[PDB]
Amino acid sequence: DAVRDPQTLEILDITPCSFGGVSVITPGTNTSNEVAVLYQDVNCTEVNVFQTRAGCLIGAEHVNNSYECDIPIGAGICASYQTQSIIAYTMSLGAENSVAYSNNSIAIPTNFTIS
Amino acid sequence: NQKLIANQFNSAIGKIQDSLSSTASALGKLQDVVNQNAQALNTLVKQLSSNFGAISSVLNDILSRLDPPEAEVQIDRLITGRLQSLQTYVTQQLIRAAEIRASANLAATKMSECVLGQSKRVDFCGKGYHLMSFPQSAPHGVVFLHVTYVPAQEKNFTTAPAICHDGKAHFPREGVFVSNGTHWFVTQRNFYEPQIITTDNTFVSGNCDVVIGIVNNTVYDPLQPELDS
Amino acid sequence: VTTEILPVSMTKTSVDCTMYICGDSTECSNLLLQYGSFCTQLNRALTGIAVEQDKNTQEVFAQVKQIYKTPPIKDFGGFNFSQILPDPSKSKRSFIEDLLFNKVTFNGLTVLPPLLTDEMIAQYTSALLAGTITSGWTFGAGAALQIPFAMQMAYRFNGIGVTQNVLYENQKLIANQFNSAIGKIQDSLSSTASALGKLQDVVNQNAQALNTLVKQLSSNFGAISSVLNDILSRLDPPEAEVQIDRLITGRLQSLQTYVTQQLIRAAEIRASANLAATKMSECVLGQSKRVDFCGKGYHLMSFPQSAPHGVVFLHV
Amino acid sequence: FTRGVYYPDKVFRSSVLHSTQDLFLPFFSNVTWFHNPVLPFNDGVYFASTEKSNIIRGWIFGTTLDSKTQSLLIVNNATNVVIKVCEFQFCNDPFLGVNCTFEYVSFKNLREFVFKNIDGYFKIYSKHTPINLVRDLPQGFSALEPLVDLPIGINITRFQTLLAYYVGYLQPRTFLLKYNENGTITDAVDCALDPLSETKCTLKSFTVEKGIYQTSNFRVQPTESI
Ligand SMILES: *[C@@H]1O[C@H](CO)[C@@H](O[C@@H]2O[C@H](CO)[C@@H](O)[C@H](O)[C@H]2NC(C)=O)[C@H](O)[C@H]1NC(C)=O
Ligand SMILES: *[C@@H]1O[C@H](CO)[C@@H](O[C@@H]2O[C@H](CO)[C@@H](O)[C@H](O)[C@H]2NC(C)=O)[C@H](O)[C@H]1NC(C)=O
Ligand SMILES: *[C@@H]1O[C@H](CO)[C@@H](O[C@@H]2O[C@H](CO)[C@@H](O)[C@H](O)[C@H]2NC(C)=O)[C@H](O)[C@H]1NC(C)=O
Ligand SMILES: *[C@@H]1O[C@H](CO)[C@@H](O[C@@H]2O[C@H](CO)[C@@H](O)[C@H](O)[C@H]2NC(C)=O)[C@H](O)[C@H]1NC(C)=O
Ligand SMILES: *[C@@H]1O[C@H](CO)[C@@H](O[C@@H]2O[C@H](CO)[C@@H](O)[C@H](O)[C@H]2NC(C)=O)[C@H](O)[C@H]1NC(C)=O
Ligand SMILES: *[C@@H]1O[C@H](CO)[C@@H](O)[C@H](O)[C@H]1NC(C)=O
Ligand SMILES: *[C@@H]1O[C@H](CO)[C@@H](O)[C@H](O)[C@H]1NC(C)=O
Ligand SMILES: *[C@@H]1O[C@H](CO)[C@@H](O)[C@H](O)[C@H]1NC(C)=O
Ligand SMILES: *[C@@H]1O[C@H](CO)[C@@H](O)[C@H](O)[C@H]1NC(C)=O
Ligand SMILES: *[C@@H]1O[C@H](CO)[C@@H](O)[C@H](O)[C@H]1NC(C)=O
Ligand SMILES: *[C@@H]1O[C@H](CO)[C@@H](O)[C@H](O)[C@H]1NC(C)=O
Ligand SMILES: *[C@@H]1O[C@H](CO)[C@@H](O)[C@H](O)[C@H]1NC(C)=O
Ligand SMILES: *[C@@H]1O[C@H](CO)[C@@H](O)[C@H](O)[C@H]1NC(C)=O
Ligand SMILES: *[C@@H]1O[C@H](CO)[C@@H](O)[C@H](O)[C@H]1NC(C)=O
Repeated sequence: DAVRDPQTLEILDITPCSFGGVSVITPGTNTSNEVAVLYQDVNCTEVNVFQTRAGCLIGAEHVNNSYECDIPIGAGICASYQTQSIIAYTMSLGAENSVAYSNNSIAIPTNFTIS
Repeated sequence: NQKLIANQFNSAIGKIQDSLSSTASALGKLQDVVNQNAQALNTLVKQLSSNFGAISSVLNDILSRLDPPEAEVQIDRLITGRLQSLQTYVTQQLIRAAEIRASANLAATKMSECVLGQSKRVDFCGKGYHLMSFPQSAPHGVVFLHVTYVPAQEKNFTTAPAICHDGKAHFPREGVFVSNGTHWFVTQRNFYEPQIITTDNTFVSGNCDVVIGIVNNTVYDPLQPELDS
Repeated sequence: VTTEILPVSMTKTSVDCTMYICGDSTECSNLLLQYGSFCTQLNRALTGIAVEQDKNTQEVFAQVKQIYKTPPIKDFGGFNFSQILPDPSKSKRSFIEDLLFNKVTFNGLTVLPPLLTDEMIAQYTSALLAGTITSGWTFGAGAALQIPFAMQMAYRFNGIGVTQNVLYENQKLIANQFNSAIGKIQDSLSSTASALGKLQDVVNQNAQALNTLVKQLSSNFGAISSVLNDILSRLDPPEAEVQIDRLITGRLQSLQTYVTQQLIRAAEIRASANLAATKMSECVLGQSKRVDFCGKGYHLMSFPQSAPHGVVFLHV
Repeated sequence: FTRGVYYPDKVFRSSVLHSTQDLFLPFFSNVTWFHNPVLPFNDGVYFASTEKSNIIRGWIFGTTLDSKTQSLLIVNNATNVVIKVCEFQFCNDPFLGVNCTFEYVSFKNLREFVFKNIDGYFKIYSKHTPINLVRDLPQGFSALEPLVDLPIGINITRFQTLLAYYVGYLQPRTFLLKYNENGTITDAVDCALDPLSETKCTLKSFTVEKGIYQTSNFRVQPTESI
């Protein structure tokens, strides 16, 4: 955990060197040979760079627009290939649709389909 | 709507054929079972080529090259590695089998409740109101075609929990009161089909001073015109 | 109102089998490779579980294709849902959800984040709750069709064999009993930490599994030393390899034990996730007629709440 | 480019992707381009040459290459290939105009060779093909079959070429080799070239489906020693 320096009477902590798994985000080689690389659970200072909770993501462009998830990274972030480059975005959970609720109104279907 | 319903059904089946023909991944669940089992055996066989600390992965080379007092030691290393490999494989097969057993139990449950009957369980037999289902065979599994009723075009109606007639509070026996802006009707809950509100559609309980949101209306009595005529 | 708690997911622990056994050691790694796929398939087994854990969360919570929202005016016929609806002034979670969260707590071992973060689960439970309150079961089966809340309850009462006139005549009483019952849930969860013991237990079992795995590194397994660097510093290869081989067998065996336990435990959690998904589909989106499926009594409705590593249902 | 691949063994494989580690020329690495210097042998040599008039005749492999110890002399003189491992005395600058333990006697073109010396055996692989290119090596892929296997028992650290040609060096890298129905290698992946190649080797497929895959482990390396 820590050692005493034999020449100087001081105590030094030993912190093992940063490491983590490396994952490659691939759009699929049928469309593109471009990939983005995720260094899991590390800071980008040790490794078009985006720092996320899941690690340091390199090569993917961060986009402010939300999209449905395609290739998941983690912690709310997914990757995709769009018009072309690899991008990262916060995933959308679904379409927003407020309900027109009131105390005197009911919606009743007038037609149906069989699926 | 029998002609409409039959046509929608027939169209939907044609869509299933196109979906299955177009995308193989539709059956990814069955392909995945096949892939995992195949991988488990490829892994098991590949392990025969490992030394596991032995001088050689080949049993015959150990036996013909080393004198028995030493060959036995090298063999014990191969036996431990190969025996351990089988134990790993078997444990994985048993755990994987538990997953498949659970799936099979679910599949059996669905066939009994979804195919042989008419389930009332929501999203048990797909999204929508379950009508019926049909089983199909498949490699190492079962495929169900779930036929469901899904509400489609809809309208915004004004409503009320009850109506006031002679001060009596009338409630629908099996429906909801609606208004198109000028007239009140009673309609079945899942399909707009307005009917004249009559004593044969509603029942009386309590009065207008109790029900919150009760509105004024006229309830038709089919008997009075007959008594008068 | 009763509370039922079901675990949905495990901590996504991922283990680097090479670093675990042969941390920063070339000589050890060369020997480890003699075991073929014994190391690699363990990394694979754990990866498969981590993926499964995200699958479990999605099957339970992502049952709605749209994010529904309640109106600014809570005109729900006297029924007070503000204790289960998200608080916009804060993490967009309800009072009860905050109570639920506050009651549950370098060896090649890392933990991956879930795909859906706590605020995203909160959005899903918010959508399901908004759907349940403003459109009953139709947001489940088809489109979310607005219905007055008191009227929705009328349907729920007929669904258990009680003529809806009972609801309207006693609407004030029913709303008051409901509001009181939710308040009781807040007090029960605030006071009794053990209320969420099922979620805490999953966390504790996984913590023990990892603590055991790490402690095994201190074992000699017949070697002169549990420390790989000491063997390498003291002995020349002709013998060092023997001492290392003893550690590799013991440490590889330790991982196999760990992974097997994680896979069996994962099967248990998966079963719970499947049950949770089933209850949400049949209990929240619909109206179950299955006895004691949605607590004691005749089922009228239920509301999902998010929780650490799982889901909590309030059954009415 | 993608050349410097040879059949690692004498085993027939078909319709299969085989992962192996051996000394291969790393893909897209630099090779020294020559138009008679003494070069290092290192762990093995990738040699390639182009011809119009059969200028390159042979090679010398050894240590001192000065009648002090044993060395390999491989020369194709007019019509007959001669291989000798004698303790030869060589010229200050050997060229061709217009104690022995082993002896054997047998731009428009490209001749590729791989020379490696492992455990006393000198392995020679080669490939011949027509070309139409003056400036550089052609881009494309082929694998070199073994031709000669000499039980020399001789240490090689340096070599020289006897008279354009290219010299590269082999490294212990993993490759994924694609075998066709006829037992030949039609493609290859250098598993340490880039992150996509790493993915292909991990999945053991020349094409990969969309998704995220774990392929390796990042480790910060020590820079000093205390
Ligand atoms: C319910 O919707 C269906 C369409 O999904 C209607 O059927 C269509 O009617 C149009 C004419 O308006 C025709 O051109 C289409 O060919 C019909 N389609 C099919 C499949 O029959 C149907 O009439 C609607 N029903 C009600 C009661 O409004
Ligand atoms: C509500 O429905 C009633 C019944 O269909 C509508 O009243 C009828 O309107 C038609 C003209 O479109 C007349 O020919 C009928 O004689 C009316 N019936 C009665 C009983 O008055 C009424 O117009 C609809 N209201 C709205 C706002 O759409
Ligand atoms: C339904 O109709 C009745 C009359 O038939 C309404 O009763 C009136 O209530 C107001 C308010 O208390 C009194 O000032 C009137 O004198 C009452 N009328 C009669 C004839 O007694 C009742 O308010 C109506 N309700 C709704 C919801 O419209
Ligand atoms: C729902 O119940 C909550 C209590 O849990 C009500 O919030 C309180 O409102 C009163 C004013 O009427 C304030 O004085 C309290 O300080 C509030 N308490 C908290 C904890 O915020 C809420 O108003 C009720 N809503 C409805 C629609 O009945
Ligand atoms: C049904 O039981 C409820 C209590 O659970 C009764 O409501 C209470 O009535 C007393 C008077 O006797 C009041 O002091 C309480 O404040 C009421 N409680 C609530 C929540 O409203 C109700 O009256 C009973 N109904 C019948 C028909 O007996
Ligand atoms: C995807 O693969 C098919 C062959 O199965 C090919 O025809 C198609 O062009 C490929 N897609 C792209 C974008 O190149
Ligand atoms: C990552 O490094 C930056 C410096 O560039 C530092 O500000 C930040 O706090 C670090 N984060 C972690 C989690 O170490
Ligand atoms: C997102 O918007 C913020 C401003 O709120 C801006 O600073 C940031 O650079 C934007 N990011 C991208 C990827 O557009
Ligand atoms: C009902 O009214 C709302 C507005 O409150 C509107 O957005 C919705 O489309 C209407 N529905 C129908 C079927 O007209
Ligand atoms: C419905 O809401 C309106 C607007 O707040 C209110 O005036 C009316 O009395 C309410 N009716 C019922 C039955 O709740
Ligand atoms: C090649 O050189 C050898 C001597 O090493 C000689 O015996 C042979 O005849 C020569 N061949 C030709 C074709 O010149
Ligand atoms: C051959 O080797 C012997 C030593 O065994 C040495 O005495 C002799 O001089 C060598 N001959 C030549 C031609 O180098
Ligand atoms: C090659 O070098 C080794 C020392 O690393 C030596 O023992 C061996 O005898 C040498 N081989 C020859 C043929 O001189
Ligand atoms: C194998 O060789 C035959 C000629 O004997 C050729 O026709 C065939 O196309 C070759 N197959 C492949 C896969 O190259």
